[PDB]
Amino acid sequence: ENLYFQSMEAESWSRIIDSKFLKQQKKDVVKRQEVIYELMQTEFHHVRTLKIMSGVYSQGMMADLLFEQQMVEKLFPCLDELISIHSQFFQRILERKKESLVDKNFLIKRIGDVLVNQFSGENAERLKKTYGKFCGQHNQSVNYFKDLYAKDKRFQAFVKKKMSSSVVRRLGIPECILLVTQRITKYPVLFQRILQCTKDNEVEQEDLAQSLSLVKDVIGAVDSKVASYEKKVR
Repeated sequence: ENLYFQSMEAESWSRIIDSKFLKQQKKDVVKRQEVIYELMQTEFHHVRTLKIMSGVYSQGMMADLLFEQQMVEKLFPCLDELISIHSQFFQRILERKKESLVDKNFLIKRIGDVLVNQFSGENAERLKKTYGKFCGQHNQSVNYFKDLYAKDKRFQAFVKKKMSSSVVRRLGIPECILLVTQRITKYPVLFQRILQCTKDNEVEQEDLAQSLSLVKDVIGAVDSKVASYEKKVR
């Protein structure tokens, strides 16, 4: 789905965190809705970061500097895939908000099934391969970027032009790569905060516990892949 539409759905969600409707629910509900918000908002930022990497930097290198498709895969491996995964994950979350209206005021009573789906079966396998690759090529790409900046004056001009743009916050390529690398390790924390906020709901508590166990398996797999890559690079 479209990024502006995604941002409007996010901005809409956040209006309800500030609302009097929410602030006048029970403390445990306010806290639970506040943590589920955090998961959504940070997933939106992740998707935004990825699409800036792709639409601004990656597309710009090919269009302006005549980089090949392969030189860009060196800097940003599996970027198209990541964008697909996280936009879709982000959609599922919004789709859940849309069916959680009350009596425009909503209250997410159930998000565990969405998380379990995302981190099991072939979705989990896609994340493992995707991040294992991105997180493995991680340090080579940052060095490759820094190598290019110091050497190629045309890339140097390109980067300064981009950082000045209103589109990129002041997101440098190194920062982008670093943010994307971290992301997968954020989920256990966000998921576990939702779980400990969830009271008197058995289905949800079970699914959240499951998703938390599941995302740790993915992280493990990614860490094995990264370790092996680095050993091979030497």
